[PDB]
Amino acid sequence: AGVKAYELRTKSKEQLASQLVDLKKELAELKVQKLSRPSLPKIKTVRKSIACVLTVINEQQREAVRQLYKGKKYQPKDLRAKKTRALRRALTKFEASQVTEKQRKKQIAFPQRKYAIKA
Amino acid sequence: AMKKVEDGNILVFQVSMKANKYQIKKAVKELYEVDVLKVNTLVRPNGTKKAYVRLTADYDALDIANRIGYI
Amino acid sequence: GRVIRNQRKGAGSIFTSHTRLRQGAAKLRTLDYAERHGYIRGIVKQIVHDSGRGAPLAKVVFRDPYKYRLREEIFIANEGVHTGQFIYAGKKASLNVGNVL
Amino acid sequence: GKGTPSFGKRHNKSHTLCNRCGRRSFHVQKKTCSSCGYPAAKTRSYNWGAKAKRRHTTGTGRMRYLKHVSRRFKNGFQTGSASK
Amino acid sequence: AAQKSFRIKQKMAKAKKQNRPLPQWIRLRTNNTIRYNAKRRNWRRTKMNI
RNA sequence: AUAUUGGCGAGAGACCGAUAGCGAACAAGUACAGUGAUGGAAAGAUGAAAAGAACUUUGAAAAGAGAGUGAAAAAGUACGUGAAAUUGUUGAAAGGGAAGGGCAUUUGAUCAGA
RNA sequence: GUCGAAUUUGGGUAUAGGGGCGAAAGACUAAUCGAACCAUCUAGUAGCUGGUUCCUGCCGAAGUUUCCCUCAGGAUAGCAG
RNA sequence: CGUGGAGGUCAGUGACGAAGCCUAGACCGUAAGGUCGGGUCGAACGGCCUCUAGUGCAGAUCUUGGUGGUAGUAGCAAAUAUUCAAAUGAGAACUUUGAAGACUGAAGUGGGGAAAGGUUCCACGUCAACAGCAGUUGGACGUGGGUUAGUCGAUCCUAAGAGAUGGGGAAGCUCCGUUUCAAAGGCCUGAUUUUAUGCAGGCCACCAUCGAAAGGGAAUCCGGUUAAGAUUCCGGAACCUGGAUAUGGAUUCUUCACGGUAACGUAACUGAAUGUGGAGACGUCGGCGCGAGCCCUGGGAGGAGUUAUCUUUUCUUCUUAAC
RNA sequence: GCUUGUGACGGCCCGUGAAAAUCCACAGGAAGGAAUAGUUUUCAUGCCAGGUCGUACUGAUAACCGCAGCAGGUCUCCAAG
RNA sequence: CUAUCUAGCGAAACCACAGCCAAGGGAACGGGCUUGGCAGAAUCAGCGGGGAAAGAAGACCCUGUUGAGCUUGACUCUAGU
RNA sequence: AAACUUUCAACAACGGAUCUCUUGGUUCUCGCAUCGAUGAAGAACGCAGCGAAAUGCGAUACGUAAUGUGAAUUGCAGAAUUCCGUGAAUCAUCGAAUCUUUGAACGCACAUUGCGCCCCUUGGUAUUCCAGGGGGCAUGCCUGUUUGAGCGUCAUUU
Ligand SMILES: [K+]
Ligand SMILES: [Mg+2]
Ligand SMILES: [Mg+2]
Ligand SMILES: [Mg+2]
Ligand SMILES: [Mg+2]
Ligand SMILES: [Mg+2]
Ligand SMILES: [Mg+2]
Ligand SMILES: [Mg+2]
Ligand SMILES: [Mg+2]
Ligand SMILES: [Mg+2]
Ligand SMILES: [Mg+2]
Ligand SMILES: [Mg+2]
Ligand SMILES: [Mg+2]
Ligand SMILES: [Mg+2]
Ligand SMILES: [Mg+2]
Ligand SMILES: [Mg+2]
Ligand SMILES: [Mg+2]
Ligand SMILES: [Mg+2]
Ligand SMILES: [Mg+2]
Ligand SMILES: [Mg+2]
Ligand SMILES: [Mg+2]
Ligand SMILES: [Mg+2]
Ligand SMILES: [Mg+2]
Ligand SMILES: [Mg+2]
Ligand SMILES: [Mg+2]
Ligand SMILES: [Mg+2]
Ligand SMILES: [Mg+2]
Ligand SMILES: [Mg+2]
Ligand SMILES: [Mg+2]
Ligand SMILES: [Mg+2]
Ligand SMILES: [Mg+2]
Ligand SMILES: [Mg+2]
Ligand SMILES: [Mg+2]
Ligand SMILES: [Mg+2]
Ligand SMILES: [Mg+2]
Ligand SMILES: [Mg+2]
Ligand SMILES: [Mg+2]
Ligand SMILES: [Mg+2]
Ligand SMILES: [Mg+2]
Ligand SMILES: [Mg+2]
Ligand SMILES: [Mg+2]
Ligand SMILES: [Mg+2]
Ligand SMILES: [Mg+2]
Ligand SMILES: [Mg+2]
Ligand SMILES: [Mg+2]
Ligand SMILES: [Mg+2]
Ligand SMILES: [Mg+2]
Ligand SMILES: [Mg+2]
Ligand SMILES: [Mg+2]
Ligand SMILES: [Mg+2]
Ligand SMILES: [Mg+2]
Ligand SMILES: [Mg+2]
Ligand SMILES: [Mg+2]
Ligand SMILES: [Mg+2]
Ligand SMILES: [Mg+2]
Ligand SMILES: [Mg+2]
Ligand SMILES: [Mg+2]
Ligand SMILES: [Mg+2]
Ligand SMILES: [Mg+2]
Ligand SMILES: [Mg+2]
Ligand SMILES: [Zn+2]
Repeated sequence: AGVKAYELRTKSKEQLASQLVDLKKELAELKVQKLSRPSLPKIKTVRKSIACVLTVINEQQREAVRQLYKGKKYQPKDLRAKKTRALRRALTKFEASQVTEKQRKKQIAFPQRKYAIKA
Repeated sequence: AMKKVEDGNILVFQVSMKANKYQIKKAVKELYEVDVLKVNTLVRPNGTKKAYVRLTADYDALDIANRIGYI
Repeated sequence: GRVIRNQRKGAGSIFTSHTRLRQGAAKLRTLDYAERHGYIRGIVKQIVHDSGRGAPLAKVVFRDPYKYRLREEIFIANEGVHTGQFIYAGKKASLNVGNVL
Repeated sequence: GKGTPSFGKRHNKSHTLCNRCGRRSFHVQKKTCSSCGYPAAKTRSYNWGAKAKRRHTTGTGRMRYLKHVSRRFKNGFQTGSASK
Repeated sequence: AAQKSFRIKQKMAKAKKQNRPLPQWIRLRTNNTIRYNAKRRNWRRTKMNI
């Protein structure tokens, strides 16, 4: 019933490339057959198998690049997180929590006290 | 198209609308292991691309078509 | 209540000059060192008709004093100037018809 | 003339297809779309043309990315995977 | 014009491909309000205006 | 704390009920018109279920007449109900340059009350 | 009428609305011209024209006074409920 | 009095039939209206007390939709014109074939194209609608097929003009301006080959780009072929551009050729920067010369027509591309 | 003779009737250059490649515009007796 | 060639209701009302007396405290200079 | 007397009113804050066994991956029923991807599917020509880097 991504994920990139080529050959043969045969739906399964193999190949390649860029700043922009444009432009948590020395001193000296009226 | 295959030694392919004659020639050569004498192309009125690929005299287009599955 | 014809002329849409066939702006040589101090000799190559201008123009070729090349100038031909005539332009040029002094 | 005999001379297109909006409102000689304003950076629209704004506004296409923005916000713009 | 731009030819190709009646197996689907191709165009009736 | 005829998610109404309510309940900003800016409709309802009429017969055929399905065909996709204008047939009546109307009674038809 | 030059005409291009263009007719500017078309302001205002949807019962007018840039309108008094 | 909706109530009516609709059938009310029966029909609805309003139509050249009389009426009369037979078919004035009669009469009713259209082209099937009669036919309907390029165009060039940049104006949308008040440059290579590049010898610039399928412009013709494509396919025969290249030739011992008095000739016969010149490249009209194609015509070699008579006759084939 | 191409001329203008891409030539003389050999892809022959888009048909008393299968309008080439 | 008759096809204008007159009176020129004359189905081709026939909220004229085009030492301003 | 005309009824027409329906509109209230050069909104063209549209999607094309659910989808065809299963589905969810040609739209253009330049690589002897594949080349501005310009200017050798 087509390929399974969890099965493809156990294979090396060379095996995946070979399987992709075989699936493309099979799709070509199937669309040759389609001209004569009336209404064969097996083409859809091979198309989805090609899509699955391509997805797994891209997952492996992108994971490899993620490992290559792990930790260092300036990762590729398509590997960076896609929040909104405004969210990416917003101050980090470090910024916007920065306080001046005077402000830090006075907020340590006089924090909002906890109190209750008891009568 | 089948008459062209039989009599003119010309295979008729639907090809990518982005493919040029060089790409068609090299793809036919790689896919079917044949030498290509000439590639003529047109854009059909339905918006797909049709390539008349005349193989060299060394190869028989009817035999190639039989191999690749349409007689 | 309407913009009159002489007012409409200033926008220059259909009232621009028909300059296609013209030979180029008829001008003296640029005033340079040679003309300011001595003279320079050019040659009248052609006396041609300018479209839209009654006077004929004279194409006069001078040598470039600073680069090896010829510079063609479009003078307005004075009467009696002929092709193959030497024109002298500058402070030291002679008082002959066609000279620029 | 000026009626039926004059309508016979109509074979030169004042407008052709606009690359930006595809409306056949691209004035050939002005090189400007009468509908969307191409090649101006801004898209032409007017507050007196409320119906035209409604015709061309957001939501009249397929919103290839804006349609999922809201679900992504609802999930908080998470970045990992569902992790079985 | 017989010397047409590719853009024009692409539009004509799309128009040709969509110049067809309603598929007959539609009108058999479960609810199927669709009765006929209401967007059918013909060269003798309504011009594409490019 | 304030605004919010846009966006997203909700809950409602002494609101409208397909000529109403948004232009759009439907493949509606669609079809279509205009060179263009723009303009811009119409269009919901078989039945519980297609059970969407096998089969026979007449016809070149569309169809008809049967048969059949169905609670119903006085529901047959020209489909719920099915008004009026306007029309066919049937029946009744009257009719010398309109017709219609009022009061009264004759005649014909029809009918309640007791 | 004119028909070999102030000729006819295709295509390209320019001139855009109090603007253009006009061998001048207020002509032409997409069947629109003594100010195009489109949308909006805008349900513009109208002392003017038209219309204004059930029944019955009771009462029942005025076209006159004064003022008005008033004379096809209104205010005012009168008549009426 | 009547209508849509609302609170209350009649534990109101109803698939054993609500609502709606039709009904020269009945009853009540002066009336607005109300009630009943019969038919039709199929899912809701009503009485009373109150609440509420987008609440009552004959009109508005009202709005939308629908429908009449007019009325089987006006009419379907420009573009010379049709006819016979067969076939097909349910059906033929109109389709197809044959025959005949006509017309366009080469400034075409012929053969191609530009704009425009967009599949109308072609085949098969096919007639409900459309072709203001008809229809078996169709530019219709249904399904398919079809457009093949180094040489034809676009693409490139610039034209009138359009239009960024540098700048300036404008609150601004944007406007001006097109070489301007700008530090606006790639291409040669000494040398480098720590790398033919940076340092570094040295040559050229008063400027984006768009703008022509009739202007300019590298190069292809003939024959054949399809249902429908052809300067595109096939066969043959060429040519141009870009590139790579090795022979032969030529040239050199007087290194970069000889001959001719000359005009100039040639199979070649070094040539950077830079400069100069030419071609591209140009109106219109008139007569004259020449060419091509066509027209006319002689002989001959064929085929056809007329032949009571006449006619060594009437018609027709006899062609030769680019290179 | 008709159509057309072309040549040499002639008439006309207060009209003298595009531009650029591109190609060639010349001037110049930088430089590179021969003798068990050097020089020349402007001579001949030989090798390779030439992409992309358009290409059907009508072009009008029915394929365009005019609400339409409208006696209207719509540029041009060929052209027998 | 129509008109005409037939087969097929098949609109529109217009329409309060309609369609015989004379006189009378009447919004002072009636198809209707009054008084008379009269008056018999259903119709076809023509016709231009009448329907104060159709077409269009008279374009002339007046009114409106409705405009607009245009002009001028009108009133009030204004670009420019 | 028929025909004809007119009126009424029945049945049949025409037409689509009425009634009853209502996945729609309208208005009110409540909560929330999230478009885009990481390429948006919008456009064009495509993609299904059989679709013209709507809807979905992008050559991985009515979709791929992931997660959940737990047996469908359905007009036909086809497939499967092991379906006690990493597993149906036009399911839901959705965090990984793809995402043609465009578009603020970015090599230059664009009435052209027109024309360049750079890097890596492959083929055609091939650094130079041609072609295929992959990756690039907009503008304004900021910080920084590097290379520079100006007798603007300091010192120093002189
Ligand atoms: K006026
Ligand atoms: Mg081609
Ligand atoms: Mg000028
Ligand atoms: Mg006009
Ligand atoms: Mg124009
Ligand atoms: Mg509605
Ligand atoms: Mg209704
Ligand atoms: Mg218009
Ligand atoms: Mg209905
Ligand atoms: Mg029933
Ligand atoms: Mg019914
Ligand atoms: Mg009736
Ligand atoms: Mg006058
Ligand atoms: Mg009002
Ligand atoms: Mg009284
Ligand atoms: Mg009055
Ligand atoms: Mg209401
Ligand atoms: Mg009932
Ligand atoms: Mg009745
Ligand atoms: Mg029901
Ligand atoms: Mg009301
Ligand atoms: Mg009414
Ligand atoms: Mg009334
Ligand atoms: Mg009316
Ligand atoms: Mg009406
Ligand atoms: Mg008649
Ligand atoms: Mg007539
Ligand atoms: Mg005739
Ligand atoms: Mg015949
Ligand atoms: Mg004649
Ligand atoms: Mg004749
Ligand atoms: Mg045909
Ligand atoms: Mg007919
Ligand atoms: Mg018929
Ligand atoms: Mg038949
Ligand atoms: Mg067809
Ligand atoms: Mg060419
Ligand atoms: Mg500008
Ligand atoms: Mg260009
Ligand atoms: Mg040309
Ligand atoms: Mg042909
Ligand atoms: Mg060939
Ligand atoms: Mg020699
Ligand atoms: Mg000629
Ligand atoms: Mg052709
Ligand atoms: Mg043709
Ligand atoms: Mg023709
Ligand atoms: Mg037409
Ligand atoms: Mg009388
Ligand atoms: Mg009188
Ligand atoms: Mg009368
Ligand atoms: Mg009487
Ligand atoms: Mg009578
Ligand atoms: Mg008459
Ligand atoms: Mg009369
Ligand atoms: Mg009036
Ligand atoms: Mg009037
Ligand atoms: Mg007054
Ligand atoms: Mg005024
Ligand atoms: Mg994208
Ligand atoms: Zn646009």
